[PDB]
Amino acid sequence: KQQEVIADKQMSVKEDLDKVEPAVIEAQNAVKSIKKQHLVEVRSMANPPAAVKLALESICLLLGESTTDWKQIRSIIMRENFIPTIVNFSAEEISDAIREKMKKNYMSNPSYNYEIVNRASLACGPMVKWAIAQLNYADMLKRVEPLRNELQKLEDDAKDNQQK
Amino acid sequence: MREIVHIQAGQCGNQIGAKFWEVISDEHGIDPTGSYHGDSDLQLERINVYYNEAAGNKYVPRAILVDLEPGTMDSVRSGPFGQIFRPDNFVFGQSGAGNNWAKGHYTEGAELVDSVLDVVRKESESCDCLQGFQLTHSLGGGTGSGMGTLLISKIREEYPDRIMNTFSVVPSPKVSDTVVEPYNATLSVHQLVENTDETYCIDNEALYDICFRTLKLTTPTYGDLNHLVSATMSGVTTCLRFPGQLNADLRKLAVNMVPFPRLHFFMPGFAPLTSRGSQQYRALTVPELTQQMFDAKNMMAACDPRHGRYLTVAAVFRGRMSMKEVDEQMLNVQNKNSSYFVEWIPNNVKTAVCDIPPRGLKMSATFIGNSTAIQELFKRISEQFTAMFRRKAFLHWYTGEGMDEMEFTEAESNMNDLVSEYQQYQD
Amino acid sequence: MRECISIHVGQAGVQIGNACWELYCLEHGIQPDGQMPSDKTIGGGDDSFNTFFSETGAGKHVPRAVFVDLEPTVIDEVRTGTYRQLFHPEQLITGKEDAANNYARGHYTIGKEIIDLVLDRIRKLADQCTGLQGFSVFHSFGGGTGSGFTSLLMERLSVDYGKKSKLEFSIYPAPQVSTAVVEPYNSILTTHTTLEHSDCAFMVDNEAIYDICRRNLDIERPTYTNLNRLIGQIVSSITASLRFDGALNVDLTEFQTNLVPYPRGHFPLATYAPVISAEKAYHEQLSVAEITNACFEPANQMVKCDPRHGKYMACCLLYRGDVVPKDVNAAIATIKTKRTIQFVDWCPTGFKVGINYEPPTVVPGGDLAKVQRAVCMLSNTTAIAEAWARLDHKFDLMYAKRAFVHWYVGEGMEEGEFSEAREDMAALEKDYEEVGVDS
Repeated sequence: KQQEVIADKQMSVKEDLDKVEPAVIEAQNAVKSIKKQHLVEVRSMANPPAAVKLALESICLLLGESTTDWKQIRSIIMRENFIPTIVNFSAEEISDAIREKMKKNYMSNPSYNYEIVNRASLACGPMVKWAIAQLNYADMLKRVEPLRNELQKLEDDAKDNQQK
Repeated sequence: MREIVHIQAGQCGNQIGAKFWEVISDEHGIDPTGSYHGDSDLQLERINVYYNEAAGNKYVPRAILVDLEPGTMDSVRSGPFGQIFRPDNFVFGQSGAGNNWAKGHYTEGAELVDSVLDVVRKESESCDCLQGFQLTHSLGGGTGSGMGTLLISKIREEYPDRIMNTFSVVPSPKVSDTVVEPYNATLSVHQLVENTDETYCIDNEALYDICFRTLKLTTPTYGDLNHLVSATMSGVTTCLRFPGQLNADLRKLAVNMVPFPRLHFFMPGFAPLTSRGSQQYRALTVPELTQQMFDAKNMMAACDPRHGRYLTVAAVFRGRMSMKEVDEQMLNVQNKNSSYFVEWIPNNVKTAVCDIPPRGLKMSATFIGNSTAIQELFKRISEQFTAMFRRKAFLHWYTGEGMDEMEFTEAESNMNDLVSEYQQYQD
Repeated sequence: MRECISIHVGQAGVQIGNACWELYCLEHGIQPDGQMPSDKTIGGGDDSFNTFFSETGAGKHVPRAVFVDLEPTVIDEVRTGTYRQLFHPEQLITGKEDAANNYARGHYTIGKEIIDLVLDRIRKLADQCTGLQGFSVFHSFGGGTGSGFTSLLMERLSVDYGKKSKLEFSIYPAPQVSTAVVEPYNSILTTHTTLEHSDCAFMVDNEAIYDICRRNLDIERPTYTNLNRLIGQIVSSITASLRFDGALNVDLTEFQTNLVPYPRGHFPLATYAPVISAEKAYHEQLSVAEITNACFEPANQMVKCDPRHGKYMACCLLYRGDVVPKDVNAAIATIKTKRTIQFVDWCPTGFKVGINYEPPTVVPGGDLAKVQRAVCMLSNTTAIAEAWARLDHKFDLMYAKRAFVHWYVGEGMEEGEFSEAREDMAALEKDYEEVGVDS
């Protein structure tokens, strides 16, 4: 009788993940899969507007070059490795230091914000909406990671109890 | 002054290169051995356009004499305008012109990249005034195809930060049956689209058709036809550095060529004439200028945009003329091509004009077209391919000298994306 | 007395000042350098030596206007030309360019780079504004530096110089009348900012001045070099008739009190009398009425609002040259009592007028010569909803068919600022429909 309750509770934890995962994984997948639409909006803007240069500097932190180094960015963009470098900062494979640099700093400040970055540009606003949604799915894959680890632990305990 | 460097790639990029140098030096008062025949304004300011004055009114070139092998350098160093200055400007090194794009884009490209790059890095930092680089190219074999595409990837990695403007002569675009070569040649186009910022493509057969007809000679020597092109070019670069209210500069000119963000293809046309190089009557007035622009047949590159839309244009003039007779004529010749220039913008016009003639010319000009509804070009590469894709016994050379099939399918897709992007420009 | 330091930007704006300066010199008989050998003679100013002695003087001769160009050739035309001691070389500025016709470029991208040198000149020019009236500025309104740098600067000058007079002199076709669909894109943002921060602007229509030149003045080559001399001769027949001469000499502040009687810069459209072929070729003298009839002549009056319609508020006409009282009264009175002219029902008086008393004394050769009579004309119509509606219509008109804003955002400008500006033009169109239907 206990093992089958083990099995129901593991089913109830995956049901809680299941609510939030299919919309965020479609957005997080869409970028990763380098569709035409997504790439055109990325490959745009010679001079970013003011809030958007703040955003680019943060994208180049994800690149590795710490700031909106245009000449470096112009060169690496038109090279195949720029997106791989950046998408490696996705999911739970965003660093928790970067997630806290992002959250306590950038997304605790109006200057990097959807409001300000969508007024500043119609491309840049929805990139912030994908970037923050991907940064909250990133964070969710860290801080909702105890739910996934609980669904994992209920599976592992269930297998341990098969063998005992 | 502007202080331009010319990068001339392969034997074809040197052919045009050279048959520019004679004329450009000459009109700016540089004499064959580096002396002086100036005393007009451009042969005093403007003058250091590809040059510098030095050593008691002798002329060091800013565009130094570089070649690969010595007999070609013998023709450059005998000159006539290429003998100018003491030995430091003369450079040559290795050799090329091979086959197999894969060999040329890897193993047989990399040593020749290696021989080119060091002297470029040494020259490139050491030009202060340098407004930008002029580029000309060759599609000659595995070097000019394979290597030229390898090379530009290294040049643009090295220089994202410079202005590089690429003139390219082609055997009439993709007119001939092609074996398994379509999956290679799109991968060549792939590497051209991901490493080029401003492109201009010139049709050998159209200029020979222009030679048979307009210039009245049935023999089309392209070293002669590349002089005409270039001495016409003499009227363009220096036009916009002479004074005149429409002679625009960098940030404007950039968006004028790109109305829609992705990489464009510009085509030079022809402009005043009924002949040049035959007759004693060659045409030069405002009506005679408007006639070749608002025709169809003088323009380069067999892939016809013109049916699908007539898109954007510019004409760079030299010679005193009535500005409102230009715009009055322009109103009438535009009442021909109307909405259908692109019906989002009825009428596409741009011009630039300088008062002061070019050479023995009283008036001359050039014409520049852009590319919409030419998708036919990139159906055609696929339609030739079919036979010796099916009966293929030829892909394995390119592959066993370094290629592989994902790159071929990734290239194929951008040829179809091209078909779409012109379909979409016709829209 | 005399005028007041004049500042010039732009390809037409510097040369409009260069041609008007030739007319100051020509009227003075001034030497390039000296010394000038007459007792005294006037043009720049009422003294004539140490040359220019333009009120501004001594040193290597202190200039009374400033030219910011990009070309050594205009500088040679001063320094080995006439004008050599009439400016000193410390204020002859010659720079470099890079072109955009974009507001964002002019304001930001090259705008924060070049500014400091010319800001240091402008702070000193404000510090030593001789003539004391205010800034009189040529423009340079529709370019990249034109549109955006003048945004940046005019807001700066409105900021720090809020009591100081500001008169803006600009060449600009009527809205939507130019060929290119996209051309309003950089300028409608300046028109938004100067909807708040401008109060006086003198406008000349480029299409109308080109046709006037082609058919009315009947010129085989219209060139922008001849247009420069043309609009400098318009501006001279205001400036050298009201400055200190045998004239009524209207200080520009009490004039602007007539120009703006009520909130919003109420600019008037401008035109000139003798921009015609018979006057060019040399004509009869003509009375105060006869020269108003000269300014009436077909296309010399604008058809923007239709020939006699658009709810006239007033017309101001500025009668240079010797003048007879009865005739001037006849000149203003006849168009009003023949009453082809549509006025506003709230006020159809038309008492606004200027008269000055001094014949032109310049040597014949250009488009202006020794005459005893002339006139300049300013139309105010209240039904100018049409101008603001045609900025909003023409902007949307590229859009309605294809996307395009993304490029100017790509030069560093905000994307929603354009939507809102288009909207303000369309808001204003409503407000102006209110005044162009009136009570």
